Amino acid sequence: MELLQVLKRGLQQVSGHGGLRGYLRVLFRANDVRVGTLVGEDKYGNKYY
Amino acid sequence: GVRTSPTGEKVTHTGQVYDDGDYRKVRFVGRQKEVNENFAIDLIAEQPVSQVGSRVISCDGGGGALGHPRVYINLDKETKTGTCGYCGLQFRQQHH
Amino acid sequence: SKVKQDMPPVGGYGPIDYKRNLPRRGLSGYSMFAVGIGALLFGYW
Amino acid sequence: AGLLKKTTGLVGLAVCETPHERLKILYTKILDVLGHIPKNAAYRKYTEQITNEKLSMVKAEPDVKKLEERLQGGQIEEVILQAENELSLARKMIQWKPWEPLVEEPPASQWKWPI
Amino acid sequence: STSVKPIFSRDMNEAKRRVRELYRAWYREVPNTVHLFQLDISVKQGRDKVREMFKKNAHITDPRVVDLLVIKGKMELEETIKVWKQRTHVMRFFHETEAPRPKDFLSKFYVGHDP
Amino acid sequence: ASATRFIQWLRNWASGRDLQAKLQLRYQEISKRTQPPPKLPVGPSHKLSNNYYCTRDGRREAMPPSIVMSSQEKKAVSPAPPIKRWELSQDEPYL
Amino acid sequence: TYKYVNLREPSMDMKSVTDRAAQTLLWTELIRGLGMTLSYLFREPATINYPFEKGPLSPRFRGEHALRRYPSGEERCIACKLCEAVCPAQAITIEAEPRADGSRRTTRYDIDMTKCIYCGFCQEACPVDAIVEGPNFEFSTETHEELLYNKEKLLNNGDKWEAEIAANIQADYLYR
Amino acid sequence: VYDQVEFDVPIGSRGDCYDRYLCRVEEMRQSIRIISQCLNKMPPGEIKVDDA
Amino acid sequence: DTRPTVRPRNDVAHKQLSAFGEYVAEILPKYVQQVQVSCFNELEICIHPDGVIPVLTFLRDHSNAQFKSLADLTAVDIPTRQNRFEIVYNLLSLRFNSRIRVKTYTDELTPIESSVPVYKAANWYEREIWDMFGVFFANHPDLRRILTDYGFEGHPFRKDFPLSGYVELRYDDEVKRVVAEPVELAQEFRKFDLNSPWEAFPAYRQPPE
Amino acid sequence: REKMFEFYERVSGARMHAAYVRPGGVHQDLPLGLMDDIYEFSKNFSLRIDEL
Ligand SMILES: CCCCCCCCCCCCCCCCCC(=O)OC[C@H](COP(=O)([O-])OCC[N+](C)(C)C)OC(=O)CCCCCCCCCCCCCCCCC
Ligand code: SF4
Ligand code: SF4
Ligand SMILES: [Zn+2]
Repeated sequence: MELLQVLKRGLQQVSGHGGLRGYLRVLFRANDVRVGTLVGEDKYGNKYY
Repeated sequence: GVRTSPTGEKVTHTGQVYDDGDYRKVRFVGRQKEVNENFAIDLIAEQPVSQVGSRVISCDGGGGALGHPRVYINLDKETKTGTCGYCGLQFRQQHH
Repeated sequence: SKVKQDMPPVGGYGPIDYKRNLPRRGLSGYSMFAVGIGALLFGYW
Repeated sequence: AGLLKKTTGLVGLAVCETPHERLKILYTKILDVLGHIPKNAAYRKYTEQITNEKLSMVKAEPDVKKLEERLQGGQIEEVILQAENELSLARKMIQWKPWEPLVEEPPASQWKWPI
Repeated sequence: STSVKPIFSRDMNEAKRRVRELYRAWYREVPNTVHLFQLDISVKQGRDKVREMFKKNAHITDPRVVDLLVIKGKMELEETIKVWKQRTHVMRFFHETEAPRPKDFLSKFYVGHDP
Repeated sequence: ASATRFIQWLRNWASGRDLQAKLQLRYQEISKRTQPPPKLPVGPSHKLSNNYYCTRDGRREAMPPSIVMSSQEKKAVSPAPPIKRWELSQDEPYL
Repeated sequence: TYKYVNLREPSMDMKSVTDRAAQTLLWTELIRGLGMTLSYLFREPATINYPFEKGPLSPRFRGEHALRRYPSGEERCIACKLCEAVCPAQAITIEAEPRADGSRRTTRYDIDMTKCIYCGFCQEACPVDAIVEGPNFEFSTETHEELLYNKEKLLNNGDKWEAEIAANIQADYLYR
Repeated sequence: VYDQVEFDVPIGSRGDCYDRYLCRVEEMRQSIRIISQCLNKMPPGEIKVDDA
Repeated sequence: DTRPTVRPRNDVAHKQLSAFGEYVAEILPKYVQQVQVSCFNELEICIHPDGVIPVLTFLRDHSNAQFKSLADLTAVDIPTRQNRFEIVYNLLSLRFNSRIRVKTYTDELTPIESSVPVYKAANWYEREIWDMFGVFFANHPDLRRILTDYGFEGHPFRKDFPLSGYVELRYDDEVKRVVAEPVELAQEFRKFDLNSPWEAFPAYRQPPE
Repeated sequence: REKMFEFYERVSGARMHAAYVRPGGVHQDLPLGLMDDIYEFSKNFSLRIDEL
């Protein structure tokens, strides 16, 4: 039962990054696929979570 | 402000520039001479003179302990404006 | 205003453990040997 | 005495089965060596004074653990080793002869500080 | 006042014995040093350099100073023989990189202010 | 903290200790990184009276070394009283 | 007080002797160590995803040097040369002359960052909060010459990092 | 203020690398013991001698 | 001892250490030249350099001393003195929880007797003194440089040795090895004159000449 | 060890060479909240030793 919840959290990450294309972008650019709250954005384009 | 020499090199706020025949300007070939564009001599002059009603005024530079050591400036000469030796701010005594 | 300094909580911090704690574990020596002897006999059979 | 110690606690130091006898032998040896030293020498007058103190305590107290407390030299094996060291020092003093006057006074400002 | 503790030699004749003995050891050791360190100099060049170092100090007449120079030499022998040194250390005696420095008044005058 | 209940049991059983009580990764129990401004105390010499420096000048109370002897029936003595034997700890004498 | 770290004698009853024999033959204690490494395998790693995640720092952090300004834009430095005198590494070089307006200001302010030990003595000594060790630690260079800082470099760093520098001072100036 | 904190000194018996390992590891435990006391008995006041 | 900022005084130690100094001087008149105890309670014995082994052995082995540990052995260069080198022995007595400093002197050419027979710790300390100051310890097991580079000529810790030395190293591609050359510094070390012209400590005022 | 460098860095601004202890005391007072974090480190350190 716990395993099923864990797997849902692993798919919600894919949707939380905008889909597979967004999920893969961060995976290869950042090597991490966590989803976090957006604290803000700066004038150069960097996003802070 | 940054003024450029006949060679094209930027002059610093200390008046430093390499004359035409100096070999040391080769270090800037393919790179840059870093010069701060904010000349402190020009920016302090922009600050308005403060009109005060006493022969003596104190200056700490602002911020209290985040400024400079507190000094007292005499304003009894009317041919000049009292200036701080630390922050460069000017003061004048307002005719009573 | 009053002095504010990094100081201990009024009641003091909770107890802090420092002694060794290697918990005792496992089965008796007799029991471990018997199981091994038992597995052999079943396998031999 | 009592039950023999299993260990002194110090590595390289062995328990002595006959502590009182060994101490009496060594302290008496020291006094014999001190006899050859000139009488007025302060090494003789001081070394005799402390050694004869220690010798008296051994003879007075049979128990080892009580003797250790009174001698204030640690374990009895630590005390015995110290006796051997004093005996070795005594024999060396006879050749050095440090009771003789100063060989040479230092230069004028050798020990002046600040310069 | 002039009475001073010696180091080893009590007179220059006894000291000059140690200088010669030291030269013997160095002279035997250059052939092995060139072979072991794989230097690109000749044995004659190394033996010439040993002679030069021994010649530099050819003016001293104090037995104690000569003893110290012999002591320092013998230390350098233990280093070189035991290969504590390296090729860079052995070749520092020859000052290969240092371009020749002028040693006449006019040449010194043209280059700088030094005497 | 994010470990599933099964994994907590597995690593607790293998180690043998309740690892979730004393985790080695800091979470929310740390202090805030922005703290209220301090107001620090002042020293004993922040006084407006009876505070002359000549009465609290340690450097000037230092004296040159005493010269016990110079070339220029007593009882024997020791550099200090013989040291006291240590006592075994009563918290845990033997490890 | 003292305690003995290894002065315990074993029990010679058969149950104890047998238990030790099992430990010797069945490698119980060695198996125990394998469990700890197994427990760590199922723990969350302590690694951070640098450069996307950074290690925590404090306002007191001593990093890249900067020269500051008053709010007017005037340089705080008055060429007192206290930083030059206290620098344990002799990393600071200063030359001063009267400015065209009569102010005591520097013509040279050079810090050799390959001589600096990043001790912060020069920001303690400064009476006007002009020279500061800033927050930055990511200024590695491809050449040595790029680490010999002059006045213009240090002023640009101040104008570059002023917003962070001022806020950190606001946090720690009451401890200083 | 090491005379106002209580701690035990580990002592070896065999003089070997194993005993020295045990002394150092036990010294770590005693330091935690000292740290607990320093945390709770930290006094208020100034931090550098008030002699400028 | 209610002055917050002033170091407390311990007279019990001063009386104890002073008496022990009289004890040593009485027992070893042949070598002891001076005994002094400081304001912060440390005893110093100053001896002729020919009593190093006798004095150290007595302190190590005497039952009213037992200074079994040689904490440190070092030297100090004082050029103005005709015997410029001051050899200092610092000893620890675990039995009596006490420390004593023993001082002697030598010059560039006069050897001191090695203390290795008394303390085996002195082997390396004496090597360091030779390497750094150039003092020769006679009858040493192996006296050789310990801290300086192989072939280094000079004794760096003498007050007359320049701080940056006389030679510096670099790698030369022509000879494909590290070479030594005379030292040239891009930035010369800046000598700051910090001493104040006004006396600070009257109690140490030296008598006028 | 990394967490203990954070205690050096918070008092002095350097993870290793703090230059914090100076003749007469220390350079700066403990920042507020430091001792609470030292207690947390100490509370969970004995376990790390046991694992060792
Ligand atoms: C029942 C009918 C009759 C038949 C009876 C048959 C006999 C049955 C009883 C025999 C008992 C035999 C016990 C096993 C063998 C003992 C080995 C031994 O000698 O140990 C002593 C040795 C020595 O221990 P020691 O510390 O005592 O060494 C000193 C020895 N003295 C004191 C005696 C001088 O122990 C070791 O072997 C240590 C090995 C270190 C490497 C371990 C690596 C980790 C391995 C962990 C995983 C192990 C599981 C692997 C499983 C593989 C699966 C495919
Ligand atoms: S941080 Fe220290 S070493 Fe670096 S420039 Fe400032 S005073 Fe000098
Ligand atoms: S201490 Fe401050 S004001 Fe003085 S010279 Fe240095 S940077 Fe300028
Ligand atoms: Zn001002």
